[PDB]
Amino acid sequence: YVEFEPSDKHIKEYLNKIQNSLSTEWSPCSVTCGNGIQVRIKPGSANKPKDELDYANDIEKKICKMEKCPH
Repeated sequence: YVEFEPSDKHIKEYLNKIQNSLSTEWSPCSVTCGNGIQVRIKPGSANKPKDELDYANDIEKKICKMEKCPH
């Protein structure tokens, strides 16, 4: 059945997009309406080089729900 959860592919594409503002603060939501993702660098991973961040272990993720998308 349809998953209705964000995929890791979407999340990885979002990470490329905001790579220059990515930090230990929660990012903006990846969409402006509907469901997206927010990401941040894990607390105890702030010391790691940017090119050595493990997707699963060094990046935190959460779902964000924005206002409904208009027509």
